[PDB]
Amino acid sequence: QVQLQESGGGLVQAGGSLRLSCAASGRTSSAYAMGWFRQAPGKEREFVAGISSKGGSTYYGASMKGRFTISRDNAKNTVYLQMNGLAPEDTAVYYCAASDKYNFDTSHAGYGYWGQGTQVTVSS
Amino acid sequence: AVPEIVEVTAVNSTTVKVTFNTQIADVDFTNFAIDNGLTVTKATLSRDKKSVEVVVNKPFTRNQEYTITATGIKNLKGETAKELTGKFVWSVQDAVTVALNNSSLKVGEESGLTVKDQDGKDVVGAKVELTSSNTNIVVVSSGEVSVSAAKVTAVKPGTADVTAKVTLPDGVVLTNTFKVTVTEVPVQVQNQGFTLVDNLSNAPQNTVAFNKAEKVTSMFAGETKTVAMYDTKNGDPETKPVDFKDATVRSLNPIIATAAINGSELLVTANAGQSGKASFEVTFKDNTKRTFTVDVKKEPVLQDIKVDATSVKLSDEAVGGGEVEGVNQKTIKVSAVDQYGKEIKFGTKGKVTVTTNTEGLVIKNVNSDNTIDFDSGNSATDQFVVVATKDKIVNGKVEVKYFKNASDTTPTSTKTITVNVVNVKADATPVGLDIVAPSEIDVNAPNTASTADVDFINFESVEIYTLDSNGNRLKKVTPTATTLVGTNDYVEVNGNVLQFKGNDELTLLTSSSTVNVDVTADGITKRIPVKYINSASVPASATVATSPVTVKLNSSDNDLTFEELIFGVIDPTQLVKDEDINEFIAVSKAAKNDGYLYNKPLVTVKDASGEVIPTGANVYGLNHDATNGNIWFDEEQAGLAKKFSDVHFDVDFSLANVVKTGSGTVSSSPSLSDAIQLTNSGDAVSFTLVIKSIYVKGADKDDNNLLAAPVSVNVTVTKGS
Ligand SMILES: [Ca+2]
Ligand SMILES: [Ca+2]
Ligand SMILES: [Ca+2]
Ligand SMILES: [Ca+2]
Repeated sequence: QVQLQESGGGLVQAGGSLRLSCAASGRTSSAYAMGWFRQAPGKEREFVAGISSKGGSTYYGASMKGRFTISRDNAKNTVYLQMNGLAPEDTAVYYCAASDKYNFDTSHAGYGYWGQGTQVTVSS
Repeated sequence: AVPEIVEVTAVNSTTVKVTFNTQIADVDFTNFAIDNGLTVTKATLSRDKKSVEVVVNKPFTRNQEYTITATGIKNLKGETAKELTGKFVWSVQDAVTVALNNSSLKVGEESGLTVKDQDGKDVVGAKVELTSSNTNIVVVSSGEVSVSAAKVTAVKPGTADVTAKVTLPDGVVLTNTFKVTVTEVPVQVQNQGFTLVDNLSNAPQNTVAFNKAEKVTSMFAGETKTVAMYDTKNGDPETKPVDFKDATVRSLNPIIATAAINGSELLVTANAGQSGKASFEVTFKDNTKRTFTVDVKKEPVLQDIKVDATSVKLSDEAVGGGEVEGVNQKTIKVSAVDQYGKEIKFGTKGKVTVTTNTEGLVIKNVNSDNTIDFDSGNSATDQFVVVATKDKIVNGKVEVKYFKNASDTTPTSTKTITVNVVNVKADATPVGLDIVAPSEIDVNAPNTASTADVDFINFESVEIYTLDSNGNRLKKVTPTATTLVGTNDYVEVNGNVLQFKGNDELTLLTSSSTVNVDVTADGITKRIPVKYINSASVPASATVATSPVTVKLNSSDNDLTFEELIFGVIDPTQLVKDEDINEFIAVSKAAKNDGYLYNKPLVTVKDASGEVIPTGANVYGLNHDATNGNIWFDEEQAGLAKKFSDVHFDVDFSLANVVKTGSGTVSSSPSLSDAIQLTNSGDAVSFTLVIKSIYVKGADKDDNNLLAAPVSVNVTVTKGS
């Protein structure tokens, strides 16, 4: 059992930079691999990036690394999605997810816990 | 106050202590007599003038009642009493047992002691003094404590003796020593989806095996290792390690370690004399990227020594003379260790000296300059002996000093060993034993990684020592007899060996208890307690789902056995198969019905600790051609040095409320292997199962029943159109 809370959503202009954060609460919650998903309007939900429980390992969806960077602060038990060089196709609900296991899984079914999403909207 | 006989105790097979009301006048053999053909050889008043040790010509028969007669006993300083009569038997009739509850601990765990009388109840007001041979490893309550308050605490991995000296309310002292083993709680490695391996051939077969095993994400400077990495897809474990064909790797801390892709294999190389976290980035054909981090460790280098004892208690001499291990000397092991605490050949760089300032202690097996050379540096271990000097009763200490460089004037570290020499008499009467037996036998010992647990005890192999009335050691002896007290369903004694009977205790034992064993050595019998356990995870209890079951057969199929109904029909369309080993390893996450074609299984089985044992479609390694779920372990039982009798269940059940529709049929009284038969669509059979026993196949339906109470289940079986 774990709980996840996202922050740092909002409006940004094309070419700009935003950071999302997700804090994990629980009992052996430190021990949870975590990841980020997104659903753009008109599109199916898709995997962005994921991280191991102590930040030794990360993985990314096709072509996502660069535009996106995942990292973690172990003391704060929070995970961060850094978005650089944004464009209108990044307008989306970004969701935080967490998992019992870490095995480079890029599908919903590899993750058993979800936060509720934050909206990121990118102008021109 | 006129001489009367208060106590008469057979202290060994040729010696009896007679205790009186008052102090008495000096006495010899002429003062005592004994019936049943025995004659008195000698009679010696104690310094307490309160008792007399009387030795008889010939050993007492076990369980024979004798009568001592005392003539002419004078009191304090005046008057002589009439004839005194005292009966006694030589057997361990009302023995008190002293037991360490748990002698294999993990770091942090603790164990109590248990002291019980002949009726198996705790001895009220019993006290105990514990002492540890090695407090780096095991630590104990200080001083003298109540038995129920007493604690042995695990501190570091390894080994220790724990002497327990117990004082009963009536003043009797029982002394025994326990063998304690502390094992490590292994450190939780961050899971990074890989493990480092010599070659890919010895890697885990799939993602499920990988998550089950220990992972290695460390390596030493100077090595190369192959990366075994494991993915899941849509939640489903993959069936082989990741393939790095056409991938490219970037080394992010190339000063520390480097990575290269050679066909399918990714190989990390750690540079000489480097250390720290080195990371890598992998890019695949498909434009996915991942990183991961390997810990590089300095090469192992001699760092310190370790000694296998912190305190030693010695007798000043041995009865019969000589230098006897365990009585008047003690061998001490010294090990050389690296920076990670592992054994490492000793160099010639440094030196170790062994010294004492204490007059009366003698150090042997040491060079003339007090050093010990470790087979001239080739060995990781060495040894020395400490010996008491006869009738020099001093307590002091021995110092074991490590010098980084042989030429250093100050040591780098010092380990201390306290040594206490107690006085014993050259002709002391032996009155008890110290039998240093392991506390516990486990039927699963051969399958546990630990090499310290045993499934039997051979009492000809255990150190046994005779003790004087002070509880100090006199002599090393070997056993004359060993016998079980009572009977027991799981263990027995054959000759001098306590062991499991052999009637499938590995699969069937789900309880634990303690047995007592009478051991005779040197004309003294001592009762010693031994616990038996079974740490195997085997079925201990089972539960049957109660809600009605409806099965709808496909129009293609006719038959369902009772084994299929109860335990389930395997559906491979819902399971993940490792083609390399031709076995199932998981239920797909997309599975519509937990891996089962018709209804889900009715039975849930647990082990003695209350944990659910995976059954049926959840059995890792289930064969590709399995058709039903009546299974609780891998058919070939991979991994076990000692196997279970049977990895299936049997069931005792009855059939009620049979109603047949059309051509549907079923036997009035089926076995597990009989079938419901439906020929045409619209054929049906309905009925109620009354399950009465569930048990491991081949065991006994009553004695090994896993089900607490019978249960009824309504079932309907129809065929689709
Ligand atoms: Ca495989
Ligand atoms: Ca002496
Ligand atoms: Ca073992
Ligand atoms: Ca198998």
